[PDB]
Amino acid sequence: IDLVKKQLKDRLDSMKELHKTNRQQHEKHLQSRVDSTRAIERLEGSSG
Amino acid sequence: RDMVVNLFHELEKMTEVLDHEERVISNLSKVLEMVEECERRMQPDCSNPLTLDECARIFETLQDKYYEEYRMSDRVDLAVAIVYPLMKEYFKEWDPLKDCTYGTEIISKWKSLLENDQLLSHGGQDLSADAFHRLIWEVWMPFVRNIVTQWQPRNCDPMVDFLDSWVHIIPVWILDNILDQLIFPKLQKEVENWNPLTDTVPIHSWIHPWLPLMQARLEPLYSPIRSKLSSALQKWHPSDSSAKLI
Repeated sequence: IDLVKKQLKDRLDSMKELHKTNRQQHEKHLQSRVDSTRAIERLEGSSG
Repeated sequence: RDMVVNLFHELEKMTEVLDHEERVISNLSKVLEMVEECERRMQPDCSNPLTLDECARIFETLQDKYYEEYRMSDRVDLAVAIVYPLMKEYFKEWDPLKDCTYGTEIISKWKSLLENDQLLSHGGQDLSADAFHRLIWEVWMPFVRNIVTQWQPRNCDPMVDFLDSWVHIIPVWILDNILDQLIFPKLQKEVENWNPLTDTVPIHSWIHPWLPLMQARLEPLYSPIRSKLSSALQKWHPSDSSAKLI
């Protein structure tokens, strides 16, 4: 039973690590938009 | 803006993949719990032994939702460890000549749960990499071997009903071995014991039910039958219509 049970333990934690990575990339991509959003508002205000 | 637009849709893409991965994390946590529950219950140390009806439910749940786990792992080995001891106990008291239908539904249920999708049509001798072919060979076949030695072909009906009810369920490779090596020498042997002039039970009543399953394979046996009937016809007279009926 332990042969399949081994793979199931490792895969579950690995998916969490993949989930964690996607979670961190979500935070970094959010930050990138914020600095760009500021430039949009600054350009828009100056355009008027 | 296009940078913000591309990142936003990409951010939604990360949420559609965060939500999906999290679901499998909750799902696989149950998968690990189910296998650990099974491993615990299969021990003598547990006073809640895993019933075979519950083991099917576990395998049904693992196949339907959790499917990817079977495709990657050793679905054969999981069956060999879990399903094979329990199936041995379930057939331990089974007498196929008295109850031909016992276990037919269950193994057909297990057929959907254990036989690999490429292999249900072939039914070949995959003792290496199929969970069902080695199931029937190791668990179901030992009981059949014993009974065939005890079986009397004059009472073919419980054995015909047994093989016909299981023909759609068992691997094709197992069927050919039974018919050629086990059934065929005994059918000859019973004809060797049967005597047309003294036996009250007509030979067609117990050879003809084998016509669907065996067809061409019965051809060598007809010569002994013809030869004994030839001996029976020696004292027969054309007024006796019973020979025509037989």
